[PDB]
Amino acid sequence: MGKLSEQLKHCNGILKELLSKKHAAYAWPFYKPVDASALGLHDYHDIIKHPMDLSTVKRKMENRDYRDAQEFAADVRLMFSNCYKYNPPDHDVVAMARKLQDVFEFRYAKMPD
Ligand SMILES: CNC(=O)c1cc(C(=O)N[C@H]2[C@@H]3COC[C@@H]32)cc2c1O[C@H](CF)[C@H]2c1ccccc1
Repeated sequence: MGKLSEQLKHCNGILKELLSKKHAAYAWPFYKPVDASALGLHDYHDIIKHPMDLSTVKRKMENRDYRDAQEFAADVRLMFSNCYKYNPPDHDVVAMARKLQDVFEFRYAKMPD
């Protein structure tokens, strides 16, 4: 029950919230890796070097891959950054990213010290 454990429990709580029915209307594009081929996005992997999605964050959390809150937050923000890099700012998925990042940032800010 040390500080790192406690901070990663807060991260795990946020992760569960981002995956919850409450946010499903705007979270769903981030549930699984972007299927570039299926979506016809044949330039996706040329523009996005480091893909990230919530299923990958969940696997890394379950595998105890994250050693601290900062490492977890870096993956969640990489996921949003990839969305803002690849997509025109007027696309629905960017509006959805902004809304889910608002949920993330406000709760991440309530990290226990
Ligand atoms: C992280 N997800 C994505 O970046 C993403 C990109 C595109 C896309 O087609 N992006 C291309 C825009 C126009 O050309 C470059 C960018 C489409 C969708 C995406 O997530 C959903 C699939 F999970 C799918 C979606 C469908 C309808 C509404 C919202 C989201």
